[PDB]
Amino acid sequence: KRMDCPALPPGWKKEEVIRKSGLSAGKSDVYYFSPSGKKFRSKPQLARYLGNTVDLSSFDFRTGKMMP
Amino acid sequence: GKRMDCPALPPGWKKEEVIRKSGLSAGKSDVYYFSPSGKKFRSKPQLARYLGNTVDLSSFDFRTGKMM
DNA sequence: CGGAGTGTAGGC
DNA sequence: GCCTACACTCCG
Repeated sequence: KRMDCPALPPGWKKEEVIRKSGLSAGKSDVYYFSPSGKKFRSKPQLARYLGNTVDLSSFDFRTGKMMP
Repeated sequence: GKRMDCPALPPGWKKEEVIRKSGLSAGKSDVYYFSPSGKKFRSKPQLARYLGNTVDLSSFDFRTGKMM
């Protein structure tokens, strides 16, 4: 599932992957992809990439949604 | 490279550490193991399978070659 | 040597 | 005790 993520700029996509095994079996990891395709696995990695082009203070990494 | 006797596995067992010379993981290493026959092992689950019940590798640290 | 998938420390 | 964030494995 490579989903657009409306609350980021155009081209940015979100993907949620189910862990198949280990002690976190059934938990999920959320990945984001830039228009170029670079993969991001956290909020600060995403903030380091984006800088002041986007405010991410209210941005929920898990859901891809801004939190009012 | 250098196979050095790994005193924590049965006798005849050699370890070898090989530095990655470039790319993103430049300067990390892969650790390899050799049986007496000289089969190369690249992981802890593969080493466990070859050995099964004959050796308890639960406390075995694959990277260092020591117990834990 | 890469990198998807899992381990796991530390903040909470 | 749970989650975030990123290190590390393992096998291609």
